[PDB]
Amino acid sequence: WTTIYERLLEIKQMNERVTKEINTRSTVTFAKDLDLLSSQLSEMGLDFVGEDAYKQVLRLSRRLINGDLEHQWFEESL
DNA sequence: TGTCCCCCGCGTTTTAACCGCCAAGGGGATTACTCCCTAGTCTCCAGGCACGTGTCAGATATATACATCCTGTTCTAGAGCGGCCGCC
Repeated sequence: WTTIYERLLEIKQMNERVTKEINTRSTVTFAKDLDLLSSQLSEMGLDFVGEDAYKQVLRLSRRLINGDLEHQWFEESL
């Protein structure tokens, strides 16, 4: 219990910076013109943009417990 | 018959094997829509098969000729023997 608590504290303490970095992810216009940005996780909805990272990773953990996340993709999302 | 070096029986310490357990994700297995070319004819015709035959390379023949193997004679190296020489 305390180990999972410390892991969630490590998630939440940097969450206010990670969410700000993701929400202000300035994509390169030249990479968008040439189709160079990574859209591997954006097709299945694994992107963290436009939402809080902690609630999204709680939902991701719930579905990974449910066994329909194809776990290595969840590793890539993390 | 010998021998010695190559393999076997066993002590010891690593070393990976098998079961215990967990997901994954290509991949075997199944079902269905569709589509080409293979089953089956019609006709024929040009390549394939039966027959006849001039022929051109293989075999028989034999003196000549290879061709290597077996054997006889000689060359040269090695061990044994005897004569000569120096020392006690």
